[PDB]
Amino acid sequence: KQIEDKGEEILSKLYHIENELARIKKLLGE
Amino acid sequence: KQIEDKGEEILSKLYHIENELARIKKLLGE
Amino acid sequence: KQIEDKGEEILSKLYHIENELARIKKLLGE
Amino acid sequence: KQIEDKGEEILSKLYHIENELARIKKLLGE
Repeated sequence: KQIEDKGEEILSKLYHIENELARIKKLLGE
Repeated sequence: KQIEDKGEEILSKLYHIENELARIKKLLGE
Repeated sequence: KQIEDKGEEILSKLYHIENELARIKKLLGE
Repeated sequence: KQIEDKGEEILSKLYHIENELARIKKLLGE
C-alpha cells in the first residue's frame, strides 16, 4: 500500500507536469 | 500486478510529456 | 522495498522537474 | 523483475526529460 500510494502520487505529479507544459506550449503559440 | 499496471500508465505519461517537449522545442526554433 | 525505494527516487525527479518548469515559466515571463 | 525493469525504465526517461528541460532553460537564457 506504500508502493500503491507512491504510484498515485507519481501520476498526480505527472498530470501537473503535463498541464504546465500544455500551458507553455499555448503561450508560446500565442 | 496493479503495480505493474501503474508502471505502464506512468511510462505512457512520460512518452506524452516527451511529445510535448518536442512540440515546445520546435516552437522555440531549436 | 527496492521498489518502494525506486518510487521515492522517481518522485524526487518529478520535484526537480517541477523546479525546472518554474524557472522556465519565469524566463517566458509567465 | 518486471516491476524493477519498469522502475529503471521510468528513471531513464526522467533523466532524458530533465536534460531536455535544462536545454530549454539554457536556450531561453541565452
